[PDB]
Amino acid sequence: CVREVCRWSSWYNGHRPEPGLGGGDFETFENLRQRGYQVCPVLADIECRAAQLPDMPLEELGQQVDCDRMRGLMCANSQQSPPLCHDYELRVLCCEYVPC
Amino acid sequence: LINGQREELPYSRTGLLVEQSGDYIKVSIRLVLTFLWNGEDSALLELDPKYANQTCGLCGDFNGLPAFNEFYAHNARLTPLQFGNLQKLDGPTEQCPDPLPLPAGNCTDEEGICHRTLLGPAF
Ligand SMILES: *[C@@H]1O[C@H](CO)[C@@H](O)[C@H](O)[C@H]1NC(C)=O
Ligand SMILES: [Ca+2]
Ligand SMILES: [Ca+2]
Repeated sequence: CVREVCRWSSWYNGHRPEPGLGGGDFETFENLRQRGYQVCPVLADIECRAAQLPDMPLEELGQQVDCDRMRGLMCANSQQSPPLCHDYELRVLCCEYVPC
Repeated sequence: LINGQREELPYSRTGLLVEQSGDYIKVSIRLVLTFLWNGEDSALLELDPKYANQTCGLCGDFNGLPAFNEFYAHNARLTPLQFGNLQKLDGPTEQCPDPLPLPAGNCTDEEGICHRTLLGPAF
């Protein structure tokens, strides 16, 4: 037999967004691989949040962040008013198949 | 591609000529610019003097002052990552990230090859 065993990951805050116009947070799976953070090739769903505000969700922030299961998280300074971002992080879900 | 059509080098028209000259692909638009592109890494722009101070991009402002006017946006001095990211342009349906700073360096010029050649008689 073979059954899927799946679990969440921990929190990954690999950058601190920079003040200015081009600044922000760019937490990408390729950057995660380069920095040595373990990146699962296959996944089901991922969760992004603000690291300094661990309660209020993303939509309650109202800031322009794009966060997707294929790429990761991106917040650009120039797209928000004031032209800044918060310090975000994210976590992923890894599932393997274990013999029964 | 010239205006959406592939062309066979060289392609020449009034004011413009593009060629496979030498080791590169060169696009010269007379009184405008000279663009050399080795096709793998290098790419070099020559501009007319008349575009002094009226340009903006990774190539800089072309005003003649190197150290004071490139990286100062809204009076704030900024960094190569910031400067190269300000001059960004996504595709219509593309959201490219921003590359993160690379960690510290190593290696250096141990055998002196860079110092032996660059400082050598050749130059
Ligand atoms: C160059 O551009 C700056 C930007 O405003 C301007 O203040 C300066 O007068 C210009 N000088 C020349 C020589 O073009
Ligand atoms: Ca971060
Ligand atoms: Ca300048």
